Amino acid sequence: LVPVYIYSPEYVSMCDSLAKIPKRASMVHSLIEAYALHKQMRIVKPKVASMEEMATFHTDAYLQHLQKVSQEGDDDHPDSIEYGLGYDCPATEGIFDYAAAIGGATITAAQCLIDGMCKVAINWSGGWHHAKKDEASGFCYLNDAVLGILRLRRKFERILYVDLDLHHGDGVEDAFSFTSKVMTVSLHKFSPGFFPGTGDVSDVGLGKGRYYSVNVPIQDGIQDEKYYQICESVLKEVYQAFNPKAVVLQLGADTIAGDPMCSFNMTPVGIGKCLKYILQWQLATLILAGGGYNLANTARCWTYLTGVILGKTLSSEIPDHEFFTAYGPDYVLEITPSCRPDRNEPHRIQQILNYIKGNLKHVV
Ligand SMILES: CN(C)c1ccc(C(=O)NCCCCCCC(=O)NO)cc1
Ligand SMILES: [K+]
Ligand SMILES: [K+]
Ligand SMILES: [Zn+2]
Repeated sequence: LVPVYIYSPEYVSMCDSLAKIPKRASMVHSLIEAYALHKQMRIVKPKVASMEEMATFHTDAYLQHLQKVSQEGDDDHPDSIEYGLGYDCPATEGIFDYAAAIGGATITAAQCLIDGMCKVAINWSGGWHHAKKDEASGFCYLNDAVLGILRLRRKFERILYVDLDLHHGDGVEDAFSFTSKVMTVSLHKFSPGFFPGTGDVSDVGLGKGRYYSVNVPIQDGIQDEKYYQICESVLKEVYQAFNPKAVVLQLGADTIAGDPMCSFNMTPVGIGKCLKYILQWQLATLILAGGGYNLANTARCWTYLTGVILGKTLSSEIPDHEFFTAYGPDYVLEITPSCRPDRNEPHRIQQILNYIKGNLKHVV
């Protein structure tokens, strides 16, 4: 029926106290609210994830250590480095409750999908795709995307994970790399020295999960038209070969022109065409956020995509609201691609697609 929107004022406040995206959650919700899109959705308060729900993926030793160091924010504990806590993922005070709130919000969205409350459920504070079962990684302490998929596996027999973040969704792919019940598809920048360094087209999963991982390595400067051509080509073949019953879609906005990552050169319109293509499958769909470090452009992107989900065309002027002064110098919703080259050679892209086409022939 109506798409579910995972939201509460306390959840956004909890998300807002995050070292890496300060006030991002407030800016996203407040722009969505300023366009009145929340009136067209079913607002659902997130439950926080129990220990047993987090342990569907993460080990008990990791969870208990995260819980301990989160007490005083002790970031000198001797075992922290063994769990990936330190540089990118400091053991700050309250980090465990913060991670459990976000994980629980993604689980809540998945539970809404199982219960038939909706066919699209949105958590614009989720998508933390780097965390492994026993190790934090790339600013991710818990892998809410994995937790969401595992919740959807209570009902759905084949789940398609699509990861459109700038970065390779290595934590999700690693979680499911030995199984054929969950297919992972990631489009991402892949370049020697670019985080996390995995996800070449030759990485196709392991064992019984061989060919149930799809990786599309892409180079700097890609724009909307070519990105959609790649994405539609891959998802068309994946949908035919895999026949998913549900979809989890990670829509990190660090691909968008103006992001400090300064890598891809996308606008939300291009990401929106990929989203529209997945939406016409009419499957249960769990929508997650991800990266995005130009805060106004990130709000622009996820608001526009919320309008796409609702089939609404939005006014170009950013409406008057709390963060209006952040949308300069132009104060419009549309984003202009930067003037810099697309480094993607058409023949390399086509060779990549041919490989994936061959890998997918093996798919059942
Ligand atoms: C301005 N400054 C001090 C830095 C800016 C960026 C990074 C970085 O990319 N580090 C590598 C870890 C990247 C994690 C990416 C998170 C993400 O968006 N995943 O999808 C480091 C320092
Ligand atoms: K990705
Ligand atoms: K897999
Ligand atoms: Zn990213």
